[PDB]
Amino acid sequence: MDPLGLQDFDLLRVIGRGSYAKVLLVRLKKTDRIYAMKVVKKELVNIDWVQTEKHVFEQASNHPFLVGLHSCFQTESRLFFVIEYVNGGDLMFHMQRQRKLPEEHARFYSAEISLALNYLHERGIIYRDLKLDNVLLDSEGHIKLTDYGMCKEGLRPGDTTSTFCGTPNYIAPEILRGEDYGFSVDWWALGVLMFEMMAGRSPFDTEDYLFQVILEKQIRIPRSLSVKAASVLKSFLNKDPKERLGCHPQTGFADIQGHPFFRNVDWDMMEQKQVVPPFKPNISGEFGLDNFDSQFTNEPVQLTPDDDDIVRKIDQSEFEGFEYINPL
Ligand SMILES: Nc1ncnc2c1ncn2[C@@H]1O[C@H](COP(=O)(O)OP(=O)(O)OP(=O)(O)O)[C@@H](O)[C@H]1O
Repeated sequence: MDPLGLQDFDLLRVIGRGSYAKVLLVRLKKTDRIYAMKVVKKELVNIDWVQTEKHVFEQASNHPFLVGLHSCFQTESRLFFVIEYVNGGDLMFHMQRQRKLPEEHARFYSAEISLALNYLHERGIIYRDLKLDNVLLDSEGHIKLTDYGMCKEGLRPGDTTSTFCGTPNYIAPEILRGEDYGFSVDWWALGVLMFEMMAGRSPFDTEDYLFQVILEKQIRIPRSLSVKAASVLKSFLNKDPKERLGCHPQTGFADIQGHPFFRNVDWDMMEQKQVVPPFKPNISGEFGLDNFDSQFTNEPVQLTPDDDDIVRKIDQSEFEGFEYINPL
């Protein structure tokens, strides 16, 4: 009946690695439930990467299309975030096989993404890293936004922020112009993503040049796309934030829903997960491990032994209060 620690988990598999986290599939023994667990060595964060992740995960959790936080704990060397295991692959891989999605399919995904982004936004958070490989699919085919490492988390009314970041292909013109910006940059990114889903290529097709393309060149809509598909791509991919779909100060989200491209969507049904996804993820392997790279799943299921020369220099006071258990 004590607060959670490593001791309470079976390590099942290594499933992922990013710049910060080693990501493992784990099982909470006493409940037999499985989770992903992000393992971040303290030597990486000895700054407030930590608080932002923790808050975003929290502010999220229990929303249908965002990866939620089960619990956080620490050891002497590491932080651990225990989170929902999402095992249906990701839009990236999915675009590779499909090459190009039907407009109906892209509508479904962009609806679920839109709901997720709006929800984030109404809690003062700019996602800032929407891209195909940050849209996971759960086992049933519903999306979940992942990777909150880029998020900004404290935007009150209009209020703005300033940091140049994001993934090159998805970076809004505001940011590229070095403007102050709000939520607008997420809707731009959704435009790029939707274009990718329906056209099967980036709308931008040297990183210095890419930024020149984004800023100064007209976007070519592929001729085979419906009028509604063209309209919505043109609206989200407006270079002017003020004029961009979803970006109007008070009715942003309302406009998105009211856009003809979306006329078929029952938003309340979508938000409740009562729309049947257009695609059912294949779940092969134990716990669907086959949807993860084998370079990860073939790793030994362990944490790398600590190194005292490093571990002794960690200021442990920096992580007081890290511990968390969700309140559901
Ligand atoms: N909730 C999850 N369920 C299943 N797999 C996940 C989950 N979160 C992350 N992964 C796997 O782990 C990989 C690395 O996670 P992520 O990209 O979030 O790492 P990070 O180090 O936190 O972020 P960054 O690399 O952006 O700094 C993901 O691409 C994904 O394959």
